[PDB]
Amino acid sequence: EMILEEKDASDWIYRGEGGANLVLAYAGSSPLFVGKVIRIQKARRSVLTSDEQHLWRENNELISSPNKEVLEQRYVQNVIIPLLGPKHVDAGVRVSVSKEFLECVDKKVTKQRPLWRVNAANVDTSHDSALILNDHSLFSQGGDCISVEIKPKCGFLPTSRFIGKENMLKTSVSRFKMHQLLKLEYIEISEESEYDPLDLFSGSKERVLEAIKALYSTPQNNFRVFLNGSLILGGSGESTGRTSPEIGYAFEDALKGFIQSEDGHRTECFLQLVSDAVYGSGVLDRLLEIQKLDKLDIEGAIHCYYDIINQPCPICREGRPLEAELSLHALPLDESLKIVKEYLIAATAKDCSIMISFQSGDYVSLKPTNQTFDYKVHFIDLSLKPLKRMESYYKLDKKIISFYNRKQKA
Ligand SMILES: Nc1ncnc2c1ncn2[C@@H]1O[C@H](COP(=O)(O)OP(=O)(O)NP(=O)(O)O)[C@@H](O)[C@H]1O
Ligand SMILES: O=P(O)(O)O[C@H]1[C@H](OP(=O)(O)O)[C@@H](OP(=O)(O)O)[C@@H](O)[C@@H](O)[C@@H]1OP(=O)(O)O
Ligand SMILES: [Zn+2]
Repeated sequence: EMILEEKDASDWIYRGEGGANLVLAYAGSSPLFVGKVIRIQKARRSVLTSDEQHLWRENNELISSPNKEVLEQRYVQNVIIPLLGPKHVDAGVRVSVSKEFLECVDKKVTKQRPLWRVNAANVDTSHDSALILNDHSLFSQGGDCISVEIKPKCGFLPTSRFIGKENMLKTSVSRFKMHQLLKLEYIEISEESEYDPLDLFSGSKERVLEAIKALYSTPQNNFRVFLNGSLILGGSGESTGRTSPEIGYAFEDALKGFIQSEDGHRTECFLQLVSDAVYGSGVLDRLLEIQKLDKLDIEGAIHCYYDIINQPCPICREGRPLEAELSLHALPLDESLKIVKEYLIAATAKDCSIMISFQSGDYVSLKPTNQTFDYKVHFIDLSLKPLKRMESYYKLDKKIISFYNRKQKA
C-alpha cells in the first residue's frame, strides 16, 4: 500500500523507454524504493476487446484483469513464465499513482527524452497504477556493477509453405537485416547495423562473439551498457548512431577498475566477457523456442486472424483466386485461435530484452585479464501485443520485403 503524489516525482529520474512504457530509476532516499525502477504505460497520439477475450479465454484470470497493468502482470506470470521459466523473469509489484504524479513525472523527464518520442507518445495519465520492478543495472540489494542490455530481435528464418514466390528472399535473409534498409530510408537510423541476430542465437561460440562485437560497433536500439545504473553505451530511450572513435575512448576509460587490462584493450576484453556470459548461460536458447511459436509467418497467420474475427479475408479475395490459402481457412476455430495466440506470444519474445549484470553459480573466467565475474540474467520488456495489431503486422511485413526486393533490382 502506497500512493505516489506530485511531490514524489522529484525522486525519479529518466532511465529509458520504448514505444509502450516509460521507465524511471529511483533517485531519492526512501528505503522502500531504493534499487527499483518504475514502468509507466504510455498513451499514443475497456481492458480487452471482444476478440481479445475470445482469444485469451483459456486464461480466465487474464480476461478478468481490472486494468491494463494487472493484465501485463498476469500475462507474464500465467503465459510467459510457463514458457520461459521463472528463474530470469520478474512480473513486478503494482503501486498506486495519482493523475498529478504521472503528469509531474511526464514533465520532469521531457527534456531528457528523444524529440520524436515526445511527438508520438506521452504517459497515460488515466491509469491509477504503475509497475515496480527490480533495477537490474544494480547487481542486487559488492563494489561496482557493469550492466548490459541486449534487444536480440528475431533469430530464426521463416521456412514457410505460405511465403509467395515473389517474397522468397524472406527464407534466406533475416527480418532484422531487411528492416534496416527500410529504417534507413525513413531516417530512423544513421547507418545499417552490422549485427545479424542469426549469429547470436546460433549456439556457436565464435558466432556469438561476432554478434557481440557488431552490437558494440553499431549499438542502435539493440545494445546498451550501464555503470551502476548510468548509461555508458547505447541510446537514451531510442536508437543510437555508430560507435565513433570518441565514444570508444570514453567507454574504454569507463571500464577502468572493473576490467583489469592495459589501456586500449579493456573493450575487446569486455566484449569477450559479454559473449562468454551469453554463450555460457544459453539463456537465448529458450527464448528462440518461444519466437518459433510463429510457425507459419505473418503471411500464413494473417489468414487465421480474419477467421478469428469472423471477417471475410481481404488477402484471399483481393488477390488471385487460384492462389487463395484454402489450406488455412479449412482449419477449425480452435486451431485458428491457437496459431494467432502463439503468434502473439512469439511477438512478445521477438521484442523483449535481456539484461546481464556483472560483478567482480553463474560465473565467467576471463583468461586475458585473470579475473572472475559473477553474473545474473533477467528478461525485461515482456509486453502483451494487441490482437488488432495483426493487420499492421502484415502491412509492415509487406512494406519491408517489397522494399528489400526492389532494392535488389539495383
Ligand atoms: N527492471 C529494469 N531494470 C533496469 N532497466 C530497465 C528495467 N526495465 C526497463 N528498463 C529500461 O527501460 C527501457 C524501456 O523498458 P521497456 O520495458 O523495454 O519499455 P517498452 O516501451 O515496453 N519497450 P518496447 O515495447 O519494445 O518498445 C529498457 O530499454 C531498459 O533499458
Ligand atoms: O515491429 P518491429 O519488429 O520493428 O518492433 C517494434 C515493436 O513492435 P512489435 O514488437 O509489436 O512488432 C515496438 O513495440 P511497441 O512498443 O510498439 O509494443 C517497439 O519496440 C519498436 O521500437 C520496435 O521496432 P524495432 O526498432 O525493434 O525494429
Ligand atoms: Zn485468407
